[PDB]
Amino acid sequence: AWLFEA
Amino acid sequence: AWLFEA
Amino acid sequence: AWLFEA
Amino acid sequence: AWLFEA
Amino acid sequence: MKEIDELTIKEYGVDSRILMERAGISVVLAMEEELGNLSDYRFLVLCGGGNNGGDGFVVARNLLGVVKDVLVVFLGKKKTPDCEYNYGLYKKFGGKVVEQFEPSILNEFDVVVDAIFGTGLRGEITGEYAEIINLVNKSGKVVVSVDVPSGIDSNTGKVLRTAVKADLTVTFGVPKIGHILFPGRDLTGKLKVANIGHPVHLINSINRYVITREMVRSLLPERPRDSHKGTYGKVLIIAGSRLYSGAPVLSGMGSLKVGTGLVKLAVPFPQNLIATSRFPELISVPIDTEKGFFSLQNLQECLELSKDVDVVAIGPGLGNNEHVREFVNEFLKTLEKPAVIDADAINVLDTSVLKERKSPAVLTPHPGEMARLVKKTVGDVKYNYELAEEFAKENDCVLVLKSATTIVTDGEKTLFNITGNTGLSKGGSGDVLTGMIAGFIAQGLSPLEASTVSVYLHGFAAELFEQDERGLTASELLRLIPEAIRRLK
Amino acid sequence: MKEIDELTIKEYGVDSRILMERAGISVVLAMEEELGNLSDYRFLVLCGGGNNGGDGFVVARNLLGVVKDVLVVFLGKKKTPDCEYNYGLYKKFGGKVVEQFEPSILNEFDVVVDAIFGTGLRGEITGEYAEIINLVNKSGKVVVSVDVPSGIDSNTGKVLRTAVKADLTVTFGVPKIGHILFPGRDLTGKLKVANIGHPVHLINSINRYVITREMVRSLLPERPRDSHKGTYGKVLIIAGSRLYSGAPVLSGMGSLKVGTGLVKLAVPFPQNLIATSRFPELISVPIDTEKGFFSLQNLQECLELSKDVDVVAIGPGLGNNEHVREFVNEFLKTLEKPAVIDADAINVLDTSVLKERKSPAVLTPHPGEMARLVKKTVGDVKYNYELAEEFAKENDCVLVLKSATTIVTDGEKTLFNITGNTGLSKGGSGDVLTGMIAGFIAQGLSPLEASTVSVYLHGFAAELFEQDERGLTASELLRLIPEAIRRLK
Amino acid sequence: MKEIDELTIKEYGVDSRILMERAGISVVLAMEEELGNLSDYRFLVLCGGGNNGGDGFVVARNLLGVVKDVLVVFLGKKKTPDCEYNYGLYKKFGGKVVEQFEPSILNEFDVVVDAIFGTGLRGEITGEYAEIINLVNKSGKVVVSVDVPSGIDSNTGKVLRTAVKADLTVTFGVPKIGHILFPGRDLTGKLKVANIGHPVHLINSINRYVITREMVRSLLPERPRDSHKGTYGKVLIIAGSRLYSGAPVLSGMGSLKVGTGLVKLAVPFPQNLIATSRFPELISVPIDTEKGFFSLQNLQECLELSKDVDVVAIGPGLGNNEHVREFVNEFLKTLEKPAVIDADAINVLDTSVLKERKSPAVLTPHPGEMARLVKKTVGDVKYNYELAEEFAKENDCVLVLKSATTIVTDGEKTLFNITGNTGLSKGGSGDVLTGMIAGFIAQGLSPLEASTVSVYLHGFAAELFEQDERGLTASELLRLIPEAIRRLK
Ligand SMILES: NC(=O)C1=CN([C@@H]2O[C@H](COP(=O)(O)OP(=O)(O)OC[C@H]3O[C@@H](n4cnc5c(N)ncnc54)[C@H](OP(=O)(O)O)[C@@H]3O)[C@@H](O)[C@H]2O)[C@@H](O)CC1
Ligand SMILES: NC(=O)C1=CN([C@@H]2O[C@H](COP(=O)(O)OP(=O)(O)OC[C@H]3O[C@@H](n4cnc5c(N)ncnc54)[C@H](OP(=O)(O)O)[C@@H]3O)[C@@H](O)[C@H]2O)[C@@H](O)CC1
Ligand SMILES: NC(=O)C1=CN([C@@H]2O[C@H](COP(=O)(O)OP(=O)(O)OC[C@H]3O[C@@H](n4cnc5c(N)ncnc54)[C@H](OP(=O)(O)O)[C@@H]3O)[C@@H](O)[C@H]2O)[C@@H](O)CC1
Ligand SMILES: [K+]
Ligand SMILES: [K+]
Ligand SMILES: [K+]
Ligand SMILES: [Mg+2]
Ligand SMILES: [Mg+2]
Ligand SMILES: [Mg+2]
Repeated sequence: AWLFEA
Repeated sequence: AWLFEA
Repeated sequence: AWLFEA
Repeated sequence: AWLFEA
Repeated sequence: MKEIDELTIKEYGVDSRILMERAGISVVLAMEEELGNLSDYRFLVLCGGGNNGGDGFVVARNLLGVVKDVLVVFLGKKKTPDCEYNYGLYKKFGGKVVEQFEPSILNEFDVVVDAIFGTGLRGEITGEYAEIINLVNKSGKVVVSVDVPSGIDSNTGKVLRTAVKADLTVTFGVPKIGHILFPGRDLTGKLKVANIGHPVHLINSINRYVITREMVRSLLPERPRDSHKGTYGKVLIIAGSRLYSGAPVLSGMGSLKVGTGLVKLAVPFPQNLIATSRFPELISVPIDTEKGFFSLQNLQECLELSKDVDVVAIGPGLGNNEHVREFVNEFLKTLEKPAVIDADAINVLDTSVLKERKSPAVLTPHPGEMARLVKKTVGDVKYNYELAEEFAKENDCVLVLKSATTIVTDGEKTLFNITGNTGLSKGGSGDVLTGMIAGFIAQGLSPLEASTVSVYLHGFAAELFEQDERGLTASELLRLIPEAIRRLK
Repeated sequence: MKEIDELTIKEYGVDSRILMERAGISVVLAMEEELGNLSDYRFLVLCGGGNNGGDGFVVARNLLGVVKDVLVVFLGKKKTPDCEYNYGLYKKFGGKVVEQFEPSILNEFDVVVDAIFGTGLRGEITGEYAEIINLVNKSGKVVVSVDVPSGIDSNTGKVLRTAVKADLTVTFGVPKIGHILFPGRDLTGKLKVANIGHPVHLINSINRYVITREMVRSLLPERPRDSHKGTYGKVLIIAGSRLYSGAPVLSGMGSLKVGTGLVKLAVPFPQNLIATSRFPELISVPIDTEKGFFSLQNLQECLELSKDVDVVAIGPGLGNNEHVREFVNEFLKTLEKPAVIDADAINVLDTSVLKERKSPAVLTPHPGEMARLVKKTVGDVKYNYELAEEFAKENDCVLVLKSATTIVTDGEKTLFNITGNTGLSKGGSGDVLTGMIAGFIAQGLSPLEASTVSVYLHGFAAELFEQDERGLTASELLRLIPEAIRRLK
Repeated sequence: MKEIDELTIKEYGVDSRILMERAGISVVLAMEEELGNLSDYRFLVLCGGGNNGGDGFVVARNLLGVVKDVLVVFLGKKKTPDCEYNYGLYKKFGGKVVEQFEPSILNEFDVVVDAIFGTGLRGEITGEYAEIINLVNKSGKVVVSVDVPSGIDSNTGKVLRTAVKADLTVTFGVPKIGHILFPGRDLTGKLKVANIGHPVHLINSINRYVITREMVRSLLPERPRDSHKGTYGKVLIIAGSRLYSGAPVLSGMGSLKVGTGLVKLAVPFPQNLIATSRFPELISVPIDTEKGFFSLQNLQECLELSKDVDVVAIGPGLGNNEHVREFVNEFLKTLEKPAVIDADAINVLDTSVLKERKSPAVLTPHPGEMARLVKKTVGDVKYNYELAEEFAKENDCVLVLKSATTIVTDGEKTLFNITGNTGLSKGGSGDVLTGMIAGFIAQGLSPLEASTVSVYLHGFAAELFEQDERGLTASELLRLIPEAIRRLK
């Protein structure tokens, strides 16, 4: 969750 | 696939 | 078995 | 492998 | 195909003995694939004197030494050169041959390899060959046919008095019509199409073909994400009568279940009410009739409804009387949209109408309707692909003649459908197909294309029924359709 | 977002090079996540001369030493300062750069990293950049786009002559409109939104957003155990006509399947009978009409039926003629309940009516109806969120413009829905949505809220269909709804 | 085998083109079996001008149309008739042929089919053929060799300057010596022996063969339930020295682990004590020596011990000095029991002794001992089956020359063993084999038979080690033996 979001 | 086909 | 043997 | 190595 | 062996020999230069050799070993490998390790078995090879028997000799020779036993019963008077070559080799390698057929020799063998007659059967099997074919059929042994089960006419699928009932048929290059039309298809058992060295160019130069999974996969229309119902087209179905309130629902739903954007039924009041009570997603327009049937007084209302659709399907449950006759012929004559014509639309059709129509048409008769349509007997039209061809070509249409094998033709290209089972042998199944076809035209496929895709998917949905096929009904078939499609991809 | 990079640099003090660095490594990590271990691959990085290319240089530099190969094709004339910094580093670390694009250099690489143009595309891609984008698109290699696939206008999702078709797009901070509207959304492939160091305050200060799962989860109304049907509200649906007997059932059921306590349909006799024959849980009131359509003679009966409900849905299958026109405009004008207006209610609506209504309204047009509604072309209104915004704001309503991406706006807050598939591209699917929306208003959500939840769940139900989407129909969609909800929670 | 193609053509009457065709398609089917569906691959077929290349042309022709691509690089000056026929067909079916070999053409292909030279290689590959073989070897592509990898001498397994390193070799009729002896065996990769239509009689008329699983299964002695240790025989092992106390244990245990009833070791005191401290099931007789070595003063004691056994094994760890020399030669000369002679027994043996012995003998030398034994260099005797043959025949014995492939011969019948791995490349492994062989003689198999069974099982035990083979030691090998046997059956 910290770096990416899809 | 080379020899036969069904 | 007919064609090949290993 | 790119970021980390353990 | 006879032209094909010829061409590959005469023009491409492949020795005919090499083609024969490849034929025989391919039968050996197909048997092994089906039966497992062949060394446990005793083999009785039945050989005629043409090249079909020659193929047999190859098989027999190539089993010598590897199986528990091999006997050849030779049943021809003379031998063709290649058959002669191969008999000569069988014997030199130590093989045993007899010429008399003792009823009881079946006892000492496990597999019958049937190499009596292939594509070179002419006319009827009587006499010794009759007795023998019957004997093998009564024997309960495992029967493997070379090319075509002896006694099937390879151009029609007809049984010539009698014929071998095979567990496995191994054919060379391409399937022959007699593997695809009945009863031949029934007596072929599991069919393998062996590649024996024909150039691919020739193999593909074949004017007719079986509808395959790969062919329907590539014909399916694209579903672009940015779309709406309009992208996927509009269908009108003109159908139903006070006698047949259910047919229209089945057609309408066939259109929807294949991906069409909008399906408008036009059905006599109050019968139109039936459709939306079961499937309210359909739109079902009430048409005011005098007697419960479409007549000329509904022509204009229907032409108005047709102005804003892409394809019109007409016929399921219309009824077969003179009001419907005047109506269907004046309508078709004036309709400048693609038409799918089925059922009672076909029963009252005047065919000049098809000739004087600028727009395209698919007709979807079963052989009862085909017979009536061309003023011939049911037996004359059944599985008559040349008749179907001549009719499509002549009337500038696509013919889909429904049968366990369905013929789909436009007069140039002819396809055979072999998906399906006897659960489709039940009222309503045809009414579902008319909707499927109209639905695929609506999504932009051509009539030939829509018809091809539709008979394949329709048959394939029937096969996916999870309980006995005889219990299948048209409502269930509707539900299975979107599964046939998923499973196609 | 351009304001956001600016603010984070100019006000928050993050060096623009640090933002760039974080952008490039995030692309590297997204690729690794998608492709597995990157060391097997040869990478062709395509770099323009703006910061999008700068991002590219970072990627390229950070692959040097770890992958089988890296080449940069540089295609800009000048370099922005950050791009210049990063080209300078790529070279110092040993990286190879060429300026000419040989058609064949695709052969020696496995992945194309597309860093030609991002948010700074202006107008059309022609010439060298055209050829190149086409070449990559014809190549069948794995394409990864930095921020936005070059050639998508990041504010509209428009393709500027041509555009890169990406397998993966890695964007920074927040998704841009061009990832969310089509065709851009289609050419984005799998989208990852990377966090590159913007303050959270800024990221969340964004006037528009995609409807997420977390957002709908928190908007769902509570179901308190001590309740009864009244707790969950009452809906009236004024719908149907002698042409469209099915629409009302689909709306009614959409209301029920989302948790509403009581759904009363008001439909012309005998068409009202249809609804309860399929779903007897609905109540379906017979309205006496002259011709099969609502007219002014039914105004009072309908206002009486409205006195004891919470929300009224009007429009599905009403028909589009002058009787329905007088009726729908006098009704809406006098109705002091929240209204959901759809379909043919929209087709005959006078919009002053919306302005002079004290109670709230949601309109749910598709772009055909939107065009008609504002007297503009379909192409002008499609994906036009500013137009939708200006319309909601002006008429004090919520607009839900249905499309593969649906826009939901109240004039201040704008949400984009991206759940769904092409099985919703089929008559009836909209009629189900009107009921869902009315149903959630009835359970106490606001119009914006109900509309948000409804388009999400509606799309998500379509996705949960277990067979091919093209076979989906509105009846099945009804059944999938309570599953979308369960799966939401 | 060259005699075999000849005979099948000249005497049995199989057209040589038919044999060629069967060869080529068998290569196609072997590739498919190994690689899966072949249509994804681009194939580069390398063809010389003899029949090996002809075989290549068949392969190439039969891939035309079915695979992504086919190119033939033809590298012969002239073409044999069959090769010429088949080049002619390749071209007529549309195939592409080039005569120059560009280093880089490897890039555009996935599989190299190597059909340059087969059984008709004479002498060294230099020049163009050298470069090319090296190029393919450096390429990392999937290499399939027709019959024999070009550059292996098919009669010795020798590399003629250079040679193709194959992933798969498909050979015709029977394996050739060059597949079985090294380095050829190493460069063959996975070997398939294809049946291409030779009569079985001829195939089986082959004077030499690989020891197969079926052959050892049928040679295993019966274990009748009503039995006792006497049924399964008695072995004496005369072995050990103050230098080598462990060898005897390994031999003794090899005898026991293969099913022998009783194993009596005869070893110098106190070294004999070692054996029973590890394996007390052995009986280990103390022999009183002057210096820790057997001498003539122990001859009679040993002949007494031999009177009541079935076979005597002598040699492991005896030491190589003149006391052992006098002893071993006087003993063997007088012993009228079957002897297994190994190790240092061989080092001091006078071979007239073997000639003047009425009873039978197996010798089990490694090539160091063989060299010494026949006063030749190690390089001269390694893999020299003719030398082994001439020696067995001459001295009326069985020779077992141990090597990664072990030769087992009696002068008439020659067998090659190919089970094993490099964990047997470690002191002690031979000492285990001597016991195994003696053990099977004791159970009633002939010397040839015992030797055949023993080298197979011995190698197979090594393969069943569950950790890396380099860690295997003779003690573990002992334990794996009863598993090799179980797994045999
Ligand atoms: N639920 C509904 O609303 C349904 C309504 N439907 C509607 O019924 C209408 C009339 O259709 P129809 O096909 O039954 O008779 P029609 O076109 O007059 O042919 C008559 C003669 O042909 C023969 N024959 C029949 N089938 C054959 C075959 N497969 N292959 C070969 N021969 C065949 C047959 O011989 P018989 O069975 O009498 O021995 C029969 O006597 C049409 O409007 C249709 O849409 C149906 O779809 C069912 C469900
Ligand atoms: N079972 C039933 O009872 C059903 C009844 N229904 C009822 O039908 C009534 C009329 O509804 P409607 O939406 O079909 O036509 P309308 O509002 O006049 O727009 C007309 C024009 O707009 C265009 N266009 C159409 N869709 C578009 C899109 N998604 N995006 C962009 N453009 C689009 C379209 O172009 P075309 O397809 O003609 O090329 C068309 O010509 C309404 O009362 C509804 O509730 C339906 O729900 C179906 C099931
Ligand atoms: N635990 C114990 O008690 C053990 C005792 N053992 C006992 O040791 C005794 C002497 O046996 P041995 O085989 O080591 O030497 P021997 O017979 O003199 O040959 C000498 C020369 O031949 C060469 N050469 C060696 N191997 C080769 C090969 N495989 N293939 C080809 N060449 C080969 C080799 O070359 P090098 O390694 O020196 O380069 C060497 O110099 C014997 O009584 C035996 O039973 C052994 O079993 C080990 C465990
Ligand atoms: K036959
Ligand atoms: K980009
Ligand atoms: K070769
Ligand atoms: Mg019918
Ligand atoms: Mg609508
Ligand atoms: Mg040794």
